[PDB]
Amino acid sequence: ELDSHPYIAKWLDTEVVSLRLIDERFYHLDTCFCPLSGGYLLYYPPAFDAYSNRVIEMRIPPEKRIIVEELDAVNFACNAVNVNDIIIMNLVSRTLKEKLAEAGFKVRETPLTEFLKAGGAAKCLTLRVTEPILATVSIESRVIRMEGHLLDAGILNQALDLVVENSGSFRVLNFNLGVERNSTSSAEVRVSAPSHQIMEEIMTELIDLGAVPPPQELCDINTETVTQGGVAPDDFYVSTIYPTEVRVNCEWVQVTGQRMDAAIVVTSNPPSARCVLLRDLQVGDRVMVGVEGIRTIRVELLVEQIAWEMRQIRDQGGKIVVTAGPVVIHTGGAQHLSHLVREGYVHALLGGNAIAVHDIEQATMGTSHRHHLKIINSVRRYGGIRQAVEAGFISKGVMYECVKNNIPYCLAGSIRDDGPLPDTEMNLVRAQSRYSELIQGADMILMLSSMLHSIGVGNMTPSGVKMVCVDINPAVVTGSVESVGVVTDVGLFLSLLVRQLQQLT
Amino acid sequence: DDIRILMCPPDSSQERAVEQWKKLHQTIKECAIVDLVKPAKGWPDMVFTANAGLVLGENVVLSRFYHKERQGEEPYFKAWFEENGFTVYELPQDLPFEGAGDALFDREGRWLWAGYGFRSELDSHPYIAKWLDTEVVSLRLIDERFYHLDTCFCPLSGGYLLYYPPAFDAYSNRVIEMRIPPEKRIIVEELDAVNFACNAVNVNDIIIMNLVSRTLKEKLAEAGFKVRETPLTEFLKAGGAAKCLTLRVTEPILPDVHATVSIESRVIRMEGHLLDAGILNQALDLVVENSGSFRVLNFNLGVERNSTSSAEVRVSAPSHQIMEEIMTELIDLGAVPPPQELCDINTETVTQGGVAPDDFYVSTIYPTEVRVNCEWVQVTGQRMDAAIVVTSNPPSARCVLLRDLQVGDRVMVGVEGIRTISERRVELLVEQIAWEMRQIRDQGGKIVVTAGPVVIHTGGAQHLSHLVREGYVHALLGGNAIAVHDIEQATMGTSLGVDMGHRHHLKIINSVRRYGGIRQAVEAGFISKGVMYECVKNNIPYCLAGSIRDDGPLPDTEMNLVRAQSRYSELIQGADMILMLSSMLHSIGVGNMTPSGVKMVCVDINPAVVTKLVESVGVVTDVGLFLSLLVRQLQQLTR
Amino acid sequence: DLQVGDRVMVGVEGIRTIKVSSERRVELLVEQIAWEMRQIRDQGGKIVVTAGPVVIHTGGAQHLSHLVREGYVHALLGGNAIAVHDIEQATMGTSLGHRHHLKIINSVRRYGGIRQAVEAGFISKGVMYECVKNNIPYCLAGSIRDDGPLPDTEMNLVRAQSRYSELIQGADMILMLSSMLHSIGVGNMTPSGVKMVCVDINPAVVTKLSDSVGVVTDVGLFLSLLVRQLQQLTR
Amino acid sequence: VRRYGGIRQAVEAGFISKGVMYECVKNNIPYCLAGSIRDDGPLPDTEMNLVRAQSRYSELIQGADMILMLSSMLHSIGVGNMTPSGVKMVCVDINPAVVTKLVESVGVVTDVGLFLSLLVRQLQQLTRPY
Repeated sequence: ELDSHPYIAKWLDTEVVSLRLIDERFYHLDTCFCPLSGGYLLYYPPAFDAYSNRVIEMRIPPEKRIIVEELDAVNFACNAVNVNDIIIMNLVSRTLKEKLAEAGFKVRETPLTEFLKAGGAAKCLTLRVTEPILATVSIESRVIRMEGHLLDAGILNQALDLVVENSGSFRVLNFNLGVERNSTSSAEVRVSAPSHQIMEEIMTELIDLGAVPPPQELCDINTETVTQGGVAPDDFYVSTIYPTEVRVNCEWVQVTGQRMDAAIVVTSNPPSARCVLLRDLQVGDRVMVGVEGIRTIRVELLVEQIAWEMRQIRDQGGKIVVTAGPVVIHTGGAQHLSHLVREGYVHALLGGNAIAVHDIEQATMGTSHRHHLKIINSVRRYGGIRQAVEAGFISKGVMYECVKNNIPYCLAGSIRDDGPLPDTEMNLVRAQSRYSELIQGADMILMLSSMLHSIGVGNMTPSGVKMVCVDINPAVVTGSVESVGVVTDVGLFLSLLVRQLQQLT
Repeated sequence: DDIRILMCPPDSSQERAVEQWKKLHQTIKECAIVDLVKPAKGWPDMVFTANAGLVLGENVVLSRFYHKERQGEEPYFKAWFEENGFTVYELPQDLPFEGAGDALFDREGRWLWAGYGFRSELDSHPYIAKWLDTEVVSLRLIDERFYHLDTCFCPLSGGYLLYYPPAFDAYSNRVIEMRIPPEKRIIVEELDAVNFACNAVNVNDIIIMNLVSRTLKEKLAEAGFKVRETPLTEFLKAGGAAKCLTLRVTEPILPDVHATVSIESRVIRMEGHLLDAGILNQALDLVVENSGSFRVLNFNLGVERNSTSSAEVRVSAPSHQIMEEIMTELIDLGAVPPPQELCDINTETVTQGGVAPDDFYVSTIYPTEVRVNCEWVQVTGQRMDAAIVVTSNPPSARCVLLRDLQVGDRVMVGVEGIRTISERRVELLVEQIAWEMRQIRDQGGKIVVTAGPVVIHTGGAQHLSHLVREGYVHALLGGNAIAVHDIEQATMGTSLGVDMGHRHHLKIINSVRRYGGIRQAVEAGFISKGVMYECVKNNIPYCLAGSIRDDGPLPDTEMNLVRAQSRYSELIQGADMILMLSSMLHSIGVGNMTPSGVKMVCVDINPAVVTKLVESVGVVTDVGLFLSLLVRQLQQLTR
Repeated sequence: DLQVGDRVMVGVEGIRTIKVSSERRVELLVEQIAWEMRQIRDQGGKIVVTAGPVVIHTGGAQHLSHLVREGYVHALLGGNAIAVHDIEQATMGTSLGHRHHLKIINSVRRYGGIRQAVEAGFISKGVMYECVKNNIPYCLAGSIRDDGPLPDTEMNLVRAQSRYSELIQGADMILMLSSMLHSIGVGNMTPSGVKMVCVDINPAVVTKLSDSVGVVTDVGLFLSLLVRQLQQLTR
Repeated sequence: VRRYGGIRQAVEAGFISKGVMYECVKNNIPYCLAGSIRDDGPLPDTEMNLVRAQSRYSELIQGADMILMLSSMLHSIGVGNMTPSGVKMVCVDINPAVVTKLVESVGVVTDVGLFLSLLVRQLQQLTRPY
């Protein structure tokens, strides 16, 4: 256990450098690790996680590192007994012996295979009692509390799994149980991490879904000002989707314009804080740093539930935006999506070049390297689709129904785009700006089969919104709490949805 | 001896709301006496009087709201009840019940339907039953749209039941169907259901409801009901309709009726790593998903860093056999009864050959002990999907297949007395599996391989043959197809009419039939190499199970599948690992025959087809690639 | 089956032969298949259906039951699993944890078979119920995975193959509700000229030749569409 | 990487010591990063104007004899739309429907990392008689 390492140092007045073992075959340090004299280290890197390997490499120069191949490692080559000039080990590779001889060590091999059949080689059979004397600990310790139904949800298990997988340790204090489901039972846990940076990293993921510091230990937040334009301080806090409050001047400030993968900029005289993209960051902006002071907070039945939710939100609830791809057209879904636009179920459209050319082809030429260039060229002639709708060339379809009922749409470009329609942006910074604009204030977003595209749109969306993602593969099914995904054909989903919303309101 | 109904007036939208309440007020005024209660400012949802409580005769059970938003109405309603001579009963502050919205009497008065699942508690149904002295039939609501019983359930006079089955789980539907005959069921279609058609008031033959489909109204009229529609959409905006806006105070009394409850309550204890693994959470989810309820009594933690935790849970279930199912599912995860409640196991004698008494316990994969004659007896021959037969004179307990049950055997019954004691970077799983196989091979342990024709099609014949040579295969379970494909690739250098209904298949099969089996065909130098060759040469027991697809079977292929299942269980015994390289059907059967202690390696290229109840490891790759990597890694333990 | 002294043709001399989709396209294929089925039913034509438990898992029990009821199914080829799951859905309204399976099997074993359990009022609905009621020949081939089995499932597979070949004889169409093992075995038993309808949600539609038609949808959804379209050549 | 102002600068400073981009900068191999609506942050190198990116793609594709397409479905169709017929197209993926590109083009249905490992091994067995 990591929590044993502070004891060791305290009892021995020594420094303890912690390494996390990840390989079940080498559960003992002396089965994959052998410090040698002359600054040489014989070890098997795959037995340690990325952080521990980084520590080892930071401490040992490349001229001093002896990596073993997998064959040696599985033969317990590192389980070797070392006298200042002698290294005693089991049978090892000839190439390993040559590298070992390159250092001032002379290899003496002896068979211990019978013990290797029980987990130990030569080093396991010894304990060095004369260790030389030629107290420090890297571990960081904290107790945190989480207020939620820890039993009626996987809150503790997901938290502790996060801790361990991020190369930390934990200890659950006494569980305080409530009288009833209304009295939430909550507990505080000790969280340890070998590095300051790893403690910080654990805390960010841990800070998500509550995990507040004890009431007495911290009500401040740290910030650093932006010195380079379009850059951020190295330790800038990375924002998540979930709603966040930050403690500025001992007061809680809600962050405006919440988006994931952004920086949090705080102003003092106007005490608010806002999310800002790295590229949009201006010089002299104060970006939050560290983790201190932040706090958070079925065949067809699924279609029935989504339809009920759509009826709910349609009654003057909030903007509904639909992200569409050409798969919507390929599967016979043009008319149903158009009907959704007509009946006021679609308040904005996010798509691309392909879906527009395919919809307009289905409307103009039927047919329930191709003709598209003829269609694309025709649309280029009018200078855009809206103009093409005002003329008698496009009378029906998804784009037609969006233009007539005046639904805002944005066609983001892609490297795959065939000579683009005039409406397609093709400058992707402008496209992201318009995308975030059109997403504003939405309560539900229909995501119709564009995994790269839908994930890109979702990352732009705040946490509170409920999302439906449809594809025939479980690949384009990302998720989050509010949002459920469908494994049907997007055209079938649209047909069922239009039917269920029909005669209902 | 009359009909009395309590209502409450609502003191852009709101104008229509007032009018609609008045419209409803008079309609019920035409059929019954309408008592009013004074509204309160700050409690607008007080108009839904059905949630005030539940009245039978002179006793009223005041409602205990689940959420805080409507709890403030509880006192004022209580006041009304006390002012009119009712004996008010209150539930524990922890025990929610939302009144006549979740408890509807059968119109004849035989029993009370009561819902649980969202806002009302199962553990409250005994309280209601005792306090009103009536029978309570428990139904679990599963649809969040209908979180109240009176939005999907409407008992009508004449023995009729107007309800929406999709709002109930399978058990509740079974109960409803058991009690109400099909001629008396008026199923509601979904469109009506979402418009609260079941939120209807029925006096004698009159049914007062909001606006519904013509088809539902005609279906109602055929049964003899006269529908009176009134607009209530404003209240529909608040999840209320005609039934919600009323509370019937004069309910019929059948003096022959007393309190009755099907609910069973039990306490269980769970010791162990309930914090990390999340076993306690899995237990509670198991309870709820099987239509039960719980209250965690004691969570006692052992030593506070990483020691074992122990806990007490009260488990309630609406049916005895729902308790049985819940208890089996819990017992698979420890869950012993409290030490003072420990009973022994009950048995029943076998009257029909190869048939068991219905209440017999179904065995699982996990090793079990049963308490026979006040002693813990370890169960022998552990297999899932079997019966446990106990002997009295010596202390034994064994798992036996249903067909093997002999007359006069004592088979366990009930639940009392039982305890349970495409992806890449595959090479990491291959390293772990190779090391574990080396461990099991060095010490004296059986490794069994179940193979299918995919082994040959993907180029794995030679590697599996090497595995057989180096003593890694102690039994082989396969079928006709893999044997004919292996021998075809060995003889003609091609399986499935291509490089390893073609004619090579039949020619190979025909030759092997000429020799009378594969062993003879090996002795006459006809099969010189392959998986079957190495099995015969190094004398590894194999069993080729038949299939309905089998082409003119090889003499070795067992076409009697009871014999094949017996032989499969024989070869599987004492195994430490099972390498499963085949289709599911073969692998699922071999798994159904193996106990939990055995290590399972399941390899297949379908990502969804790698599903096995960690003790089992699954890989989603090409089986030939897995075999090549495994052979290489196992050599690195010899080279 | 070769008996001693039989003269078997040899060589090549003297022998001659007179011989996942979108729901939009699925409904067109279903229209074509439904029309062919109506044509074959309106004459004295035989339709044989091979079913697997997937029919039950996807909510297709009711639709297959309707097809058997309305005379579209003249023989049923299946196994232990499909029968136990059909009977479980009929009795308890669910299917597939494992416990409910054995109790059903035990119950059926107590009656000694599906027919006994039908006349004794234990099975009131389902595919097996409609087969027993409407006198449809069925054969349940055994598998090594079989629990129980049910008294009806033939655990000796030479006997089962014989019964399969018997039920296949007069066929004009074979509805394959894909059990890959079952579908390949029944296909190897069927001659040419017969129309093969193979339905699966997998690209397991490796169906050799048209002589037929394969569909890549949900088998329950396929059955729903087929029953809907067939109830339009009945109005 | 934005602070260093680009991938080349971050390599020349010593923040990027290994990798595909490191080897591309070191051996002076031209690369082009087309932008996407999903981009969480543009590397200074990522071209966010897709007409310029398409022009640069056609430039870098010119005179090519083979195109190894490694698990960019969106990119693979566009680059193929840019490529003439004479070039051999190697398209590798597990989907396997995105392997349907149409003897002058080869499609492979596997995991791209395994494909690369096997390719390096075979190219060793071909260019390492030493």
